[PDB]
Amino acid sequence: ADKISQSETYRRRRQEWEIQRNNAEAELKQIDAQLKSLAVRREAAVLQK
Amino acid sequence: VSQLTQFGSTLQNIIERQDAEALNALLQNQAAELILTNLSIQDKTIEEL
Repeated sequence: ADKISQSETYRRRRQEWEIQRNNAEAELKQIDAQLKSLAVRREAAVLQK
Repeated sequence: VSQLTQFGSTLQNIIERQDAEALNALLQNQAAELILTNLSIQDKTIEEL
């Protein structure tokens, strides 16, 4: 029973690393769009000049 | 001579008037040209949103 419970622990841990990896990937993905918006905002500031 | 002085007063009034009206037309062509950049800026604000 302790071998089985150790195995289930390692499996639950790996699923929690999917929750973390997906969270990091989503944050990475939203930063790129933030840069796209800022690239526009800068084009509008050059145009104000 | 008094008739000549009367032509001189009419002439001064004409000179002042025509020069001021050429300035009035200059300010209109100048604001007509200034508006286009504002249109471009507003359009890029939409893309920012």
